[PDB]
Amino acid sequence: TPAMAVSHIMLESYKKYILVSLILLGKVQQLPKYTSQIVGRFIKPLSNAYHELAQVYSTNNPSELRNLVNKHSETFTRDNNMGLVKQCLSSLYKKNIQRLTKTFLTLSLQDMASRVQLSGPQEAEKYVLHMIEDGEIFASINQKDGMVSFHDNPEKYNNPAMLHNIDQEMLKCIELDERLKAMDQEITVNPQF
Amino acid sequence: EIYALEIQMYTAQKNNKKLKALYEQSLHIKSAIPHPLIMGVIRECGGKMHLREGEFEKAHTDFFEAFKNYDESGSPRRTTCLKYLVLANMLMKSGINPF
Amino acid sequence: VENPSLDLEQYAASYSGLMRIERLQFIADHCPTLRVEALKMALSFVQRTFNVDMYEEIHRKLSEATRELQNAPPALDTAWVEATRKKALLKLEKLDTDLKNYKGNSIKESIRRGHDDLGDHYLDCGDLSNALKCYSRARDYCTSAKHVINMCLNVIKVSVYLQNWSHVLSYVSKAESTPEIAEQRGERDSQTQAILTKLKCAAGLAELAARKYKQAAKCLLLASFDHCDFPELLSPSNVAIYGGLCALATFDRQELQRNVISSSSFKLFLELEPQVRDIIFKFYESKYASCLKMLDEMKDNLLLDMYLAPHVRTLYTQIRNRALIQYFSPYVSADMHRMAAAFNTTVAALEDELTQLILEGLISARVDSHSKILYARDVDQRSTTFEKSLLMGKEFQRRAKAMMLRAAVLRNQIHVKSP
Repeated sequence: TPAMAVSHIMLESYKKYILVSLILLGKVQQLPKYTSQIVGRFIKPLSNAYHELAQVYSTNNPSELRNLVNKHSETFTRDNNMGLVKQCLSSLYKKNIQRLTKTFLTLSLQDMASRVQLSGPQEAEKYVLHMIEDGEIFASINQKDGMVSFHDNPEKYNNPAMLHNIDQEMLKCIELDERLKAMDQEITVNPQF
Repeated sequence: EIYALEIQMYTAQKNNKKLKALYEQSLHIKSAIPHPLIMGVIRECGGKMHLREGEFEKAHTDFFEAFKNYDESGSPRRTTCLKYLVLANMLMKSGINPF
Repeated sequence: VENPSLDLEQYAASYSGLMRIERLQFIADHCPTLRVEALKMALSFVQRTFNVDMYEEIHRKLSEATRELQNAPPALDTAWVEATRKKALLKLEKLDTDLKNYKGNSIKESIRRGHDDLGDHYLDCGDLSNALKCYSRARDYCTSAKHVINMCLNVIKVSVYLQNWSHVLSYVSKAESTPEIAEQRGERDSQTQAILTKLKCAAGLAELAARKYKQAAKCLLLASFDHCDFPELLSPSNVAIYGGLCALATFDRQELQRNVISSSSFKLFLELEPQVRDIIFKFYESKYASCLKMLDEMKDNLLLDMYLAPHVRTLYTQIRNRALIQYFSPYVSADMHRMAAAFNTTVAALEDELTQLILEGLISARVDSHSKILYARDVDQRSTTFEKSLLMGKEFQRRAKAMMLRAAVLRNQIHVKSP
């Protein structure tokens, strides 16, 4: 939104933007170049704790993020967004478990507890099971041997499901283009410059 | 002739670096010279040297011209030079047509 | 930092001047136990060419070393220092007189030669800045290309001691471009005075100090053995060490085969240092156990080198990583125990190293830590193309919705007012 003065609605939405981007994505999503100057000049250094949170999030260290959450806890509770930062901590743990898929195929639960910093294979099994159920990871659990088997193969792109998905996505692009045709026509009718 | 004797000494002394330098220096005197056996003697070493370094095509050409000079003069180096020519034909990967 | 395999006598015999002084001081500063012999040799050579400061530094360090040697279970010659100071000052006055005489006579050859002798004596005394100023002023009194080449070589010589590698490279390219692009052909059937070799060695050391190991090796590999002695910069044995390690670290298999192994020019250098030659050959023959064994055997001895040491961490890490890639390149499924045994490390340490190598490096594999097997990963072309295309379409749609609303707010003039 174009702005000459800074509003509290923009500050709170920016803080919650950083939090949600840390939950949804592995990092903070870049805001467009057309964002107001006051955002980068005033809003950015006012919500310093949130960029400090993203700075600690980038190191992939949970204990340090925990220390930073305990450090500015009063500021996070003051903004009434304490909970989303706990979801950021949990998403950092999830991100650390997700990073294991890129390097490992069959990994021990104790090794996962040691690498992700969870203490005990029990918590590693809990996290993996939750992540499979929520569709966040593509893995399997072997209790007998105490192993986690990463598959990483959701689809081969031969289902009709993809045919219907592509048809729906294409219909969304067609809808968008028809809307753009209507806007372009509306402008063509208006006086010249 | 002097360079041929120097090369003959360093062939028994087994000093490769020197033989490379001597052969590369002998190639300059070959431009304006008569037609003796010496021209084909240095080439034999020039062939062996090229096998020591790894250049099998240059060794093959050297052993071919040396064999021609040894054919014009005579045995016993002719048969051995022909053996080194076949060895260079095989090592070149692949000449497979010496005779 | 301890290694008794170093031969201080031959190492000191190979170099000369401030290079000999700074290298002996480097061995003395970085390596104890051998500090005594390094200080004795340094003092003996510091007395030559006449130098005061270096004598005071070495005498202070030899006295602290003798105190430590007496704590475990030469006297200050001020007369010679003052005599040296008097001799150096009087010789500088003689050189100033002759320089002013040739400047008064106005002869290009005489003034240029005067500045060269001046600079040599400034280098002998121990003036690091003034020695460059002499050749800097000598620049203007040049006519033929040869005078500029000699001057550039002197500028480069001083700039090495001053650590101005950008100026070294600039004057190297200058001295390469001035004589009609290195005499075009090559002075007909090679030249007796190998200048190109000195230029490639100086540029090689300059590229090495700038941490550009590929270009440093590319320059060092082109240097011919016919130059032989050069103690003002680097010895041929060290040319083989520097060039060999840099080429092994940066060059790939095809590049090592064509530019290092089949290279006849560098072969002689490889004959001087057999250890480096064995390391390169064992790296190419896939004998990584003996390669790392010889490399770790060299490590502590190469750690004492003046210019090579600040890169010893990078080079070794670059080599090891490359070796790990070259080892896994022909495999679809490799045993981690044989790999750990081939790389002289433990299975868990190899697992950590490989995890780091997959996360950033050229290794495209998955670690099966249960059975201790490294499986090569084959990217499903179709699924990856579809995935990134579908995600691009989604990102495109979100950018379209965003700009649709941007068009709406700019149309309706919706904005936050300042007051």
